[PDB]
Amino acid sequence: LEDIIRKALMG
Amino acid sequence: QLIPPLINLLMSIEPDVIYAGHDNTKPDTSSSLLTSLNQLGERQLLSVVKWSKSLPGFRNLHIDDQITLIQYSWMSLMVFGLGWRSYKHVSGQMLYFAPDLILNEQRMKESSFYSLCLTMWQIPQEFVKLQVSQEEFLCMKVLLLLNTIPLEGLRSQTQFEEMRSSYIRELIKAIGLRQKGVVSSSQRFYQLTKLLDNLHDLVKQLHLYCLNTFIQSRAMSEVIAAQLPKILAGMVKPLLFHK
Ligand SMILES: COC[C@]1(OC)CC[C@H]2[C@@H]3CCC4=CC(=O)CCC4=C3[C@@H](c3ccc(/C=N/O)cc3)C[C@@]21C
Repeated sequence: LEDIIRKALMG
Repeated sequence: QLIPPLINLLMSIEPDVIYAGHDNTKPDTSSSLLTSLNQLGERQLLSVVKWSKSLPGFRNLHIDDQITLIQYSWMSLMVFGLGWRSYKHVSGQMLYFAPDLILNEQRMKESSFYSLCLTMWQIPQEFVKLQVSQEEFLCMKVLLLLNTIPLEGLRSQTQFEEMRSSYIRELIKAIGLRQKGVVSSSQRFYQLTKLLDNLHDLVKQLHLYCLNTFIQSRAMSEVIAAQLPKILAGMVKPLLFHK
């Protein structure tokens, strides 16, 4: 999920 | 002049109701419940990441710490919210995942993961017993996000410790709203933090169940290598309030 919780933070 | 400003901001940044998009007009099946939990699960995660972006102090932490903290605690955050909704909407008598995904005792027993339902059911029952307030809950939930860090710590370690210290002070204000006495409010603080300390154990139970559920879906060594640090002791560092 590290990629999901990462694209979400930077939006 | 009744509720503290920060506790009120937490309530206002509280994400809206999230639906699982489950169809309750069809007989349940092991897969349709698992399919719905995963759909709802992913939505709630985007919800957590977003909620965090409005949390005083969070964005000021290094981006790598924000990711780490979300990774380390999304399971506990979600199971904590589950408990809260179960506790207030149905008196902790059933698991209130979403308005369209509620599982009572019967539906639990006949859901593919009954033993996992009892484990998660523990949190709502505690809430009932302790009669947890909304102000207390909100402060407790922030602490869950700040309850686990890497063994080596965080890049913004000092900034992080100061954020956690504030929400700890905020939890005490929340307790002070009803528990006026020095000994009483002191005793409740212990009860609420002891509870949070207990989630470290329950949480790995959930990650383990998550992994096994995955193993059974397809019937691999690399997938199990990245999950063990979430179900096993000695890889991350839990911040306990009590020795
Ligand atoms: C049958 O269970 C399968 C699980 O694991 C197979 C193991 C534990 C579940 C989570 C328990 C906490 C929770 C609270 C909610 O508010 C609804 C969803 C939820 C869970 C589910 C879940 C699915 C996906 C995600 C995130 N996706 O990006 C998060 C939570 C399913 C698991 C993890």
